Amino acid sequence: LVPRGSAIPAEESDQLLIRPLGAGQEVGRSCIILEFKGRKIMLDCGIHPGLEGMDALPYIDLIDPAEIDLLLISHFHLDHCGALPWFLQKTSFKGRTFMTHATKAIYRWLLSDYVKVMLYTETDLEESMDKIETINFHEVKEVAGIKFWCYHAGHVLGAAMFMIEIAGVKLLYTGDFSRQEDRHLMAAEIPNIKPDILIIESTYGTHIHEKREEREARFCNTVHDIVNRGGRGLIPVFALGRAQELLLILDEYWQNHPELHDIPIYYASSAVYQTYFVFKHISNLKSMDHFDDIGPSVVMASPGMMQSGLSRELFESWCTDKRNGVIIAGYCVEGTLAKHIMSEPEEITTMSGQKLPLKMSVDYISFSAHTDYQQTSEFIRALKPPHVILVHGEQNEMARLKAALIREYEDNDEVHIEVHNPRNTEAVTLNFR
Ligand SMILES: CC(=O)c1ccc(-c2cccc(NC(=O)CCc3cccc4c3[B-](O)(O)OC4)c2)cc1
Ligand SMILES: [Cl-]
Ligand SMILES: [Cl-]
Ligand SMILES: [Fe+3]
Ligand SMILES: [Fe+3]
Repeated sequence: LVPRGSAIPAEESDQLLIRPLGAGQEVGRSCIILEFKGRKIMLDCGIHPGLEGMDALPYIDLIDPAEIDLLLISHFHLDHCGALPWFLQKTSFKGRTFMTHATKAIYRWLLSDYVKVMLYTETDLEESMDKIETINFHEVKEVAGIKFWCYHAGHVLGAAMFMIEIAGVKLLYTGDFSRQEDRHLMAAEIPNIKPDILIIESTYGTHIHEKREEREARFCNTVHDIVNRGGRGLIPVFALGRAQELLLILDEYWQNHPELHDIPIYYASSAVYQTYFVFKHISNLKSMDHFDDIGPSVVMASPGMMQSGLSRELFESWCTDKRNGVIIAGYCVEGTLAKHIMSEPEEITTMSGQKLPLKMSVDYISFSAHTDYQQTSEFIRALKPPHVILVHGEQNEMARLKAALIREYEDNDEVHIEVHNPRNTEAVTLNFR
């Protein structure tokens, strides 16, 4: 392949290798290796939310961490940076690590909360902070002959899509990205600089997102139904990011419905967000012991997939009463309670091992801010990369996305894009002249 940035006799070709260590045909523990002309790069370093202990890590044992020159972190979600203190403090890694300023500012407070609710300690987290360098958007940095820069990804505050250039070959990694304007976030940029290779998430496959006004209306109607029948409504969220969008939606709906003004809405969290929202109907809640659990009410609590913590405790307190209900707004990863209850089980198991009947209502209305097929198709068509590598999607979803994208470029005489869906540990190899 001739790099796009370029009849003369070609010299020898160089091989570029891409290998997922996590998020290959799965969602969770994003960690993708790039190898080219003696440079080695790691893209993201996450944990899997539906696995435990060392099982939740990417397959780092397949590389020599001392050989990695550069580690780029796309955004603050834990399936992209949750393994980072372990990688920085507990391996032979001695390379350079970058994230955007906002990502690092949130990451420090976020993983400390994660530890206090094991791969590493608070000491590991604080001792690894200085090993992380920051980068502004739209600025080139250079490490070991690798040039890189980032574009806005949408999705959450600070989220980046990294473009990488080595010896004239350019690769764009989306991280997680969204092309839908939020109430507080801009949409992801579409680079004018065209990459040879695109590594892109596959979270929603060939699904098309419901219109935002319709999802907001269904979300508000569901909450309204729950509190109107005397129920407590649980909204599990990751501590920061999408939660701020949901709170703005609810606060606006409450202001427009005076018959709801005596019903409280609690945001149970644990602030530079606004540095980088003064609600009229929402109250801050510090812990379960600070909460008068009076019905009816709305409580937005972490974690988003209810694996443990306050959202799990409230779920177990509330699940046996049909008046109550839970509204799940995130992507539900395999192995989590939030995913498990999608099958409508008759009973659930508490953290303490007791069986309880599941009578509260369960509704799924996604606001997870990922790309859908229409957004992903448009993005790829604007860039026309000769090679597209799908990551970060469940196996069936990713296989359908691959098949649909291949069908889009069969009769195209300008370019015949190749689409790859590697399993974890499987290499994609590409030769450049
Ligand atoms: C034991 C316990 O208490 C606990 C265990 C694991 C976690 C944990 C781990 C990974 C991801 C997450 N959750 C997030 O990072 C929030 C964003 C999220 C969540 C689910 C799926 C996806 C994303 B996405 O936007 O980035 O892409 C796919 C949570 C949190 C708490
Ligand atoms: Cl070179
Ligand atoms: Cl191999
Ligand atoms: Fe994310
Ligand atoms: Fe993700």
